[PDB]
Amino acid sequence: QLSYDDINIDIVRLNAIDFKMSWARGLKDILEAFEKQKVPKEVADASKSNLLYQQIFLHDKSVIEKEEIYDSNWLSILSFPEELRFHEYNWMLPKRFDVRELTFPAVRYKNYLCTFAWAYDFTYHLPKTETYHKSKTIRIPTEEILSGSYDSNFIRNAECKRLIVQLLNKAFELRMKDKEVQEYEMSNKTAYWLEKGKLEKDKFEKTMLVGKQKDKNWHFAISGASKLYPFPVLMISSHIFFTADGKKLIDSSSVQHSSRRRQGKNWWNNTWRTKLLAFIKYLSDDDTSFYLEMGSEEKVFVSNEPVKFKGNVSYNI
Amino acid sequence: MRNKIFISHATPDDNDFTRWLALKLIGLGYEVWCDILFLDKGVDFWSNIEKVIREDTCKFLLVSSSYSNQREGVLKELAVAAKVKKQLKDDKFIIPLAIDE
Amino acid sequence: MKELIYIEEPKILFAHGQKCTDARDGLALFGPLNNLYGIKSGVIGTKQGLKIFRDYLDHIQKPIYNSNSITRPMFPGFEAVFDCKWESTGITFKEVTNEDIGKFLYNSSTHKRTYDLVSLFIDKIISANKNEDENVDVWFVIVPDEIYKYCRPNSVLPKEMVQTTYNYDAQFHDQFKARLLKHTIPTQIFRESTLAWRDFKNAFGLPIRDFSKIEGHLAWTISTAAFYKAGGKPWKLSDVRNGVCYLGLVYKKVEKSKNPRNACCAAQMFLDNGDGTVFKGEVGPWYNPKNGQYHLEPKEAKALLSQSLQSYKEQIGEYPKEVFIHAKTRFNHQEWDAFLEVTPKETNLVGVTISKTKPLKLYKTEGDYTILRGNAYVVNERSAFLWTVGYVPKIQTALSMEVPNPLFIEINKGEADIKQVLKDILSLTKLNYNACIFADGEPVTLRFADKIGEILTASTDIKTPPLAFKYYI
Amino acid sequence: IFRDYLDHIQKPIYNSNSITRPMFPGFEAVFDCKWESTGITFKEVTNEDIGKFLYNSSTHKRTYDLVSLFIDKIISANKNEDENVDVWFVIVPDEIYKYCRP
Amino acid sequence: AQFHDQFKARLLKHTIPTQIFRESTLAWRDFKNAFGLPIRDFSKIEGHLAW
DNA sequence: AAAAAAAAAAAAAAAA
RNA sequence: UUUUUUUUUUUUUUUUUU
Repeated sequence: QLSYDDINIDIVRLNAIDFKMSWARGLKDILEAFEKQKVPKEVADASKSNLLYQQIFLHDKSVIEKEEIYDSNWLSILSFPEELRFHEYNWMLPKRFDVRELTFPAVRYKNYLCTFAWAYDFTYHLPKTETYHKSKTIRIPTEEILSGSYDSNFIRNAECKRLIVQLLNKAFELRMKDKEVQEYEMSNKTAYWLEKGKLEKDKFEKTMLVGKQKDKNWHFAISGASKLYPFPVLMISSHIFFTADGKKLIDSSSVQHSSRRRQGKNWWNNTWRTKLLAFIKYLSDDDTSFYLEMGSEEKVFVSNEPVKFKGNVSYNI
Repeated sequence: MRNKIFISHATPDDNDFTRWLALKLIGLGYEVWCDILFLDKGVDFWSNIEKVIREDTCKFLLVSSSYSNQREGVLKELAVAAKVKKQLKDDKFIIPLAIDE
Repeated sequence: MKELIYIEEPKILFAHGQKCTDARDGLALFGPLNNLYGIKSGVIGTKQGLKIFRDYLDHIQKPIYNSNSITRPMFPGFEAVFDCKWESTGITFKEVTNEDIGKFLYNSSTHKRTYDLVSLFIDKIISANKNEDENVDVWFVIVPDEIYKYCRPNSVLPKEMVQTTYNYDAQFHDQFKARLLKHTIPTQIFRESTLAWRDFKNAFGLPIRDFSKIEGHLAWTISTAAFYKAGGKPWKLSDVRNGVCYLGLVYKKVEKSKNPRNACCAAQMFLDNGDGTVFKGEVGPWYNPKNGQYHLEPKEAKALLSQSLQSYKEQIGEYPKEVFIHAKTRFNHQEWDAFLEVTPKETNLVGVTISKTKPLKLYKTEGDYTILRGNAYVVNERSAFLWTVGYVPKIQTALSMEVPNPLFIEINKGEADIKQVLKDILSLTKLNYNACIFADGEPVTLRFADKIGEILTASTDIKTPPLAFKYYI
Repeated sequence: IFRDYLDHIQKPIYNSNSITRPMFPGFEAVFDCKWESTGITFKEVTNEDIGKFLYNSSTHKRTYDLVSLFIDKIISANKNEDENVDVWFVIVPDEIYKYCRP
Repeated sequence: AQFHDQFKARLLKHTIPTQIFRESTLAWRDFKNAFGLPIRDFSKIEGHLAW
């Protein structure tokens, strides 16, 4: 309620330290003037007083505006197939057969085999399919599926995009198998770690991926996950698993969990990001992207560089 | 209502000119306040000046001189005049007077 | 490169109308909102457990130093920060003989042992409440360390010490705080290790619970908890707009009855006539059959919303203008239809879904440092990702330890301004009264509701439960 | 009226004959206790609320209604409010005292 | 049919200390009779009331 | 009897 | 349970297919 207009004359001359909105910034200005004007100060306790002086400036650490680029764990997908093919194998495909053992990913929907591959890629596993007719294909322009335009009685947008993350997930699994790594089965997911000696000195690029800690050998591991809701991307999550002799994983849950706690205690952002990107660069097929094997001629190019973001705020140590 | 014309000046030296101008203006019926003439004794002089400037001073007259440039009193009364100028929204509130060649 | 914008820090109110971002520093200098003249404390436990309590209280009466004061400011004294007295004199103490605590503990059945240990405490506390003249604001019960070893679910008592109810869960804490609801007795649980750790030592010679450096933080988190249980307001929100109640639903299982039955609970937060922010739970637990439904039936949903809205008219008078319902699980249309019918015409209902499951982890280009807290990548008008946990330079480190996992915000139902929602969840992370920390990883509605749900799922005989957080945290 | 009386008894009060009955030297001085009018738990009871139940023919049910109308509020304040009450000072009107007794 | 006994009888399961105050026992100065004097006048007795 | 994408509950260790 | 956080065991449902 006190505007500067109605101040007293002798005080009108004097510059005033403002307390109106904040009572802390005013005391900040008072102390700033006090060391500026060299006001005598008995140091006294020298500990509580120092704590209060530090506390008042909470102010040493504030929002500062500088652009800061960020790296995510999302692998951008660069390309997709032309068509979503539903081949009518029907009796050519035996009912009591597993779709998981097929060379390329393939999910069975009704009487249609759903895959991104063409008709006769699968002769070796299914010899009965040599007499198939390509006019039975229910190929769909996948880009329309990503847009969401295509909806019909044959398949729904929710049920036509849920089959793309499944098939792409088995594509990642088969690709990671092609890289010849051992696996640590999870309760729900699957994560893949690289052997001891498979890499030169167990270190790719400039970053070690397998190292020693006492008698417990830790292995950096990742998992794959494709989801197409915001963007077409491949979610990758870092993981740490252990082996007693470098190859045989420890079956004890508590021991492994405690060990991961021990290493993660001292593994910061530049210790996780660099290892993750180095392992991804190992998984790369070229300098910019990698492909997953889902058919003889069709391939999905997933970029090896994680999706970058941009933030308007940064900080310093 | 504001119907007073305060005269800012240095009271020891510029008193002659201030008194003369005040007497001339009161001869013209313009109400004039001067610390040499219209200031009351035994009162808070700074507060009285503050009330006169904020409430009753219609116009502010500054006698600018080689002394009136750098004295604290003329500076404070000038600053309060500037505040009243801002509040009244009158761009011609302060009319300085230059007397020293 | 995808743009991400940063919500301004949720910034909390203090005494005299003074405002400070940090809660610990705000209490350390400006004090609490309201005046508690003095705290009447009652102690139930053994004599050896009373000495450690008195010593720890004497310790926390004086200022206590933290190793790194910049990371965590020290505790300058309870009488200085809460301008209230809480000393060791005037405490109503209750004896618990070692023979009694050993006779019951060494039992073959965990359910019987936990029920009997809970009874041995609650019965004597009830007798003190009903039979004695002395008034106790908050009751501090001391429990030994062997109980934590052998009074919890899946804890097997060693054969060598086996010397010698099933409708209740095997946890001591939930049973203890649930069976005391009918008598409105606020009680806080202390471990004798949570007390002066220095006595208990491991084989190496260093004590297992190393609290030497971070004693100040424990002092802060016990002092604020005691003040909250004493009847005071530590800090309040100032960015909350009027006419908006929030409510938080978390689904907990129930094992006493066949099928989990999915007890449902809510916590209310909104603005009251004036400026005071009223944060109370909404506990009318609505049991939800089926093993894995996690969706309210229309009748229970309508009831929950009816007592939620009546809780606002009863002390403000008019209907809320825009409700923002938060939850850990997505809403199906059936409960939304139940909601809309009860919801009046002016009230705008919003359902917001929050999840920790989504594996998004932003990695900074160079350096041993992570993302800030408050950064938000927005996907669209309906979905976004906000890092409620992360670096705030005031704490100079993270509230998490690894790279934090941001919350997945999705407006399942209603329209809502997405940025308006993201300016409130970060705010909802500040009102953690059970712990004196900068903020919590997830909104306090879904945390206090989670706690009250984990407590109301322990006792069979709860009827008309109490809706205050004093009896739960 | 309660606030006025609390302020009054905060200050010391004098009786007519100090020999017959001594003065009260103030609550804070007598009991070494702080008890001010600031920070008092208040739960309002509407005059319409105490009028609806009061104007009843039978004393039993009207008394039950008046008793419930206060006990429910007290228990709700105990069970659902952050603020703590050492004592609950229940002010009652005089018309109730006239017409809510046997 | 009395407020006092029932009131502190039903609050027993909650163990809440209470004090029943009549508006007359409080600042009676408002409460007046036809003759104009307070019916319950404790002008000389107010010290005992405080005690 | 799977699938993936979503759920909670409890256990163990180390920090704040 | 003074807290908090990250994990690993399990476990379960829903929508669909034969």
